[PDB]
Amino acid sequence: AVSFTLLQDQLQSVLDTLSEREAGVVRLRFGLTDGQPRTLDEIGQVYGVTRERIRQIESKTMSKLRHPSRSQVLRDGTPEERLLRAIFG
Amino acid sequence: NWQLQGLCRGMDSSMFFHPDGERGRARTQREQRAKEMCRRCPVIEACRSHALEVGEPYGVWGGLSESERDLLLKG
DNA sequence: CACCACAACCGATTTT
DNA sequence: GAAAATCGGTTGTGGT
Ligand code: SF4
Ligand SMILES: C[As](C)(=O)[O-]
Repeated sequence: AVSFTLLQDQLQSVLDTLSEREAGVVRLRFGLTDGQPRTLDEIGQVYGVTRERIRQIESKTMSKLRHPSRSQVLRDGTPEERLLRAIFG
Repeated sequence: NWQLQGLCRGMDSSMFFHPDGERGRARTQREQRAKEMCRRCPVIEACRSHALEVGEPYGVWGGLSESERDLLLKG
């Protein structure tokens, strides 16, 4: 099963409807940018905010991805599985 | 599984989450539009108990604003 | 229209 | 796992 391509496709897809900042944070946290997860402090540095504000933004984003309005990826080692399991975990 | 029947299944989060910074009249009317959808929604009850069981920090869920839920759970 | 000046307000963000 | 404290952008009013 190489359905991992199309999971990326539709995940790029759902990320594209968060805000810029919400997408950047999920991207930095899971390393969907250069394949290297960043800590909540490194993300704070990027955005000029504290780690605690990063955690609030992350939380909102998790709320948005698990809302019924746009969570059509509940069809089931790697960052994109990390992010998936972090949404339904 | 109960998500598949939500009335908001296609239109995305525009309606149920507030953009950064939204305050005043825009904020309350976004909330109202969302609630008006939920009231018609065949899975409101499963949506509501889900949001309260797990304590969804953001969005309108099950007909409840964020701060309504915050008020129903505290303590 | 612009600018300014504030005050109240309350979401964003920082601090416990 | 937060909750409370404080900051600062916005909104509305009223001026030049
Ligand atoms: S209750 Fe509201 S939010 Fe929950 S599914 Fe129905 S319409 Fe969507
Ligand atoms: C003033 As800042 C954007 O570093 O929180």
